[PDB]
Amino acid sequence: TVALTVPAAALLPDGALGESIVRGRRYLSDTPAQLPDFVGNGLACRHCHPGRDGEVGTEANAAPFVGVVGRFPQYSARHGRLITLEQRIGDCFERSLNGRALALDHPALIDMLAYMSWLSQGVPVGAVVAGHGIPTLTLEREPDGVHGEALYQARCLACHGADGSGTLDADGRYLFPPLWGPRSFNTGAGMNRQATAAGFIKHKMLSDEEAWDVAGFVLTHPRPLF
Ligand code: HEC
Ligand code: HEC
Repeated sequence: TVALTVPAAALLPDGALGESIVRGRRYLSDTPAQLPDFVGNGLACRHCHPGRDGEVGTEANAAPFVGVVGRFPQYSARHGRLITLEQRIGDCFERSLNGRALALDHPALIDMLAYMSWLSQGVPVGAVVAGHGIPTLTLEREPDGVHGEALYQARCLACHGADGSGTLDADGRYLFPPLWGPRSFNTGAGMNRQATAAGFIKHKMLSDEEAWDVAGFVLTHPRPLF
């Protein structure tokens, strides 16, 4: 692999590319408000692809975008063929954001691509960045939703709510995003898979057993059908 580094915002170029990158950051950070026609729930991309210092997609094991551009096109089993990064983004609009894919030449999509390309600056095409994706966590027993409920009350509820509906900020963006219900990701999202949710929770915060069980509890709840 190659190491994950984040480029310096102060070194963004003047001109069309720089402006595009800045818009791309905003689309990824503030998606429901910036792209209402395409977002069907309360989630922004940053809610599963966090970053520090206002950036999005810069954290190891939380599916960083650093280095993503050089890994596409790639095979997708759901499509049964190679897909582009633009298509992958559309899939997450449809699934994680319970919405509608942007046209493949939509200016907002291109800005998001520009931003991801900026994050990927210096990464060799084809190279894998350390910390890419969300590593799965799989245990050799069923997740215990009863244990998970107790864990949720003790470790998660204060932020994500008794009803999993999250906490809004003063500007109507989710400070703490919804984990289930009509404003959360739909059943088509990767986060709806036990081992992915467990892995995400494990790394973004728990023991392996606790992460496994609390993920199980979270995933017992209704959410929109894809
Ligand atoms: C107790 C173990 C839990 C569980 C099961 C989850 N969380 Fe959180 N969470 C918080 C914030 C600000 C985010 C957005 C991403 C970030 O900036 O770090 C999240 C994100 C999640 C997700 C993915 C998004 C979604 O809506 O599904 C999941 C599955 C998730 N969390 C589960 C904030 C908090 C907290 C405030 C300090 C606490 C405590 C937790 N989360 C605890 C948990
Ligand atoms: C949680 C419900 C998510 C939201 C909201 C978004 N994404 Fe996502 N994304 C998520 C997971 C669990 C994964 C799989 C990680 C892995 O192990 O590969 C992804 C993956 C992507 C990718 C591919 C990353 C890679 O191949 O390394 C891209 C390009 C991506 N996601 C983009 C993206 C955008 C633009 C979003 C807002 C529209 C978005 N995602 C929201 C979980 C979630």
